[PDB]
Amino acid sequence: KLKRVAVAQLCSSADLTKNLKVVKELISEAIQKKADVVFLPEASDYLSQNPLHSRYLAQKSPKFIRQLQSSITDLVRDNSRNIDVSIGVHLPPSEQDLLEGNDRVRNVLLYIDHEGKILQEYQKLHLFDVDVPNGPILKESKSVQPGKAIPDIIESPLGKLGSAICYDIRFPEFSLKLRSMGAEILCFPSAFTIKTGEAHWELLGRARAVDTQCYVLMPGQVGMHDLSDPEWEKQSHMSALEKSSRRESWGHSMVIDPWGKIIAHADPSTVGPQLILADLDRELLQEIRNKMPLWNQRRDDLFH
Amino acid sequence: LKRVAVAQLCSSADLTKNLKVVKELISEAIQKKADVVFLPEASDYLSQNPLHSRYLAQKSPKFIRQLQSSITDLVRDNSRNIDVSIGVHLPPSEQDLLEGNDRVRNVLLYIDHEGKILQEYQKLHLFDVDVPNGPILKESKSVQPGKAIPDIIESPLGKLGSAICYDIRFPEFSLKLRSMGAEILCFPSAFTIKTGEAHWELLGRARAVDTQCYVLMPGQVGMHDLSDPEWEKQSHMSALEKSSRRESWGHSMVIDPWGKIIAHADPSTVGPQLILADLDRELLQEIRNKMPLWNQRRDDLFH
Ligand SMILES: C[As](C)(=O)[O-]
Ligand SMILES: C[As](C)(=O)[O-]
Ligand SMILES: C[As](C)(=O)[O-]
Ligand SMILES: C[As](C)(=O)[O-]
Repeated sequence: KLKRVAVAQLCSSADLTKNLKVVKELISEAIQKKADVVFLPEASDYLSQNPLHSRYLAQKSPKFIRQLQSSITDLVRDNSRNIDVSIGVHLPPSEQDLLEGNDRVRNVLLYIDHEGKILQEYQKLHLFDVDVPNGPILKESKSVQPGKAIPDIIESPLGKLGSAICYDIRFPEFSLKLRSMGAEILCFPSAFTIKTGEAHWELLGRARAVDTQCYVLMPGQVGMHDLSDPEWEKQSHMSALEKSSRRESWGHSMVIDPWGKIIAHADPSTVGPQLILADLDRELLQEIRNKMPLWNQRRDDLFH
Repeated sequence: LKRVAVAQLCSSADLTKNLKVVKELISEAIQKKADVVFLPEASDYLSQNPLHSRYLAQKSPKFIRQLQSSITDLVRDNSRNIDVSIGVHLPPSEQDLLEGNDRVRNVLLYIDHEGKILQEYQKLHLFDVDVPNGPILKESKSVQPGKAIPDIIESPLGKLGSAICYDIRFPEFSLKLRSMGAEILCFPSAFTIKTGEAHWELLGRARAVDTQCYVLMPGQVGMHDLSDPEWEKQSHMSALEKSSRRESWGHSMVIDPWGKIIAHADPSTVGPQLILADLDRELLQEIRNKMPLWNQRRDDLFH
């Protein structure tokens, strides 16, 4: 009656090859621990130094993904056991995007099944354009093009999955829509800031969980990112002065039940890659919804 | 800076005794130089059952009229203005009865320093819930749901959006109030212990962070005695059918637009208390400027 989920925490560099190794190891560990699906953070392929760097690295992501698809099938074959993978990546703009003068990268959550088949590419809807309190001005929209579609509910081994990315968590109407469409589980793969993480990360996960009566999965980037890329730095004629980076992610990856209880949480004693596991209870989810029938009580006559 | 008072109390079924407590809290709020005081849901009474509620609701109009007079009296005596936000009940109207709607109204009144009712908000989302490890409650057995989104009130503290208790759980409502211009939201409540321990703080902070508004949370607290000998005699009730015990969560608080609890009820004081907060419009504006959520919504897809 229980379904096992794995949630991964990691620290993306600008080196896709090294990031892939980490990703493959975590998927391998997830199959070992008999997780039905493994969830990895936003930007698990790479993080970049600036908007031009991002577009450069996005050109390498199709290869990363093809290699990942192969790694999944290899791992499924060798372990005699299925697993599905949800993972944040970037993708280059399409020909039509370019025709329309849009050369920004797509911030994409991939769902890949045990056969290495891509079932969904969810393009991030709400982009992180924020002045961080006691921190930098961040404008995701300079590097990333916003999505134009609400992601379909995924029939995963765990149950009905609603997909979202990072900043998406802050717009409750999105999570409300996902539940309305039939979601039982929401995910928010993220590269979340320290300053906003300390304040809101746990609050937002728990809020979305209780709002929607869904399990909430929170795969987060952690630690100080090594964004070094000597070959690109050479190509773009960058001075050592412009080379430096101190980008840092909140981590605190967790799983939350439909009542807002944290049932799994990352170990704070490491800033390296780690996996957390949780057993999801459909009976508990159904009980909670029965006892407090929020979706039978909404005022559609006034809102929406 | 503008000063708000948030009241925590414990309603009995005695409207006369409840009114005395309400008047004392409003008086105390004026002494402390609060410009508006916010009192919980059901500050006029709490009832044993649907039939008791209908009986007590008939007494509510007198309670409200006496409160209106009491507000102008306190303001005059103290030589200082205050506005009052307070949860009460109203009996069904003549038209309600003719239309077969014999249910009481759960209403949040906004009463200004002149004792004028500026708004009568009727609760939109009614508490029909099987409480985990608690009782099975069905508010809609005695209460009729509201028909309107309440207008933003230009209060002395700023733009106020109003809501009642369970309303807090439906984020679209708070989102709409912010879209209408809210700077401050209130959720006067009689909140259960089991859901309170779980969600009270979480939901308040969430709505504040969701909307970049100050959030005010006036709550009922402690064990209620809803005994009413006069009613119990009139309805010829046996002692075995009596349901006079209720418990409320309390933990009344004020929350800033960043989710920080800036005022909170003292857990050591039993019974009626008041918490004060100085609200900062510039902090609110700064938060909204730095994270421009309302310039970033996807109405093309969700609205
Ligand atoms: C990840 As692809 C290049 O098959 O859209
Ligand atoms: C917009 As990003 C997750 O590549 O910093
Ligand atoms: C239990 As009631 C309708 O007085 O809040
Ligand atoms: C049963 As009742 C809504 O009068 O507390």
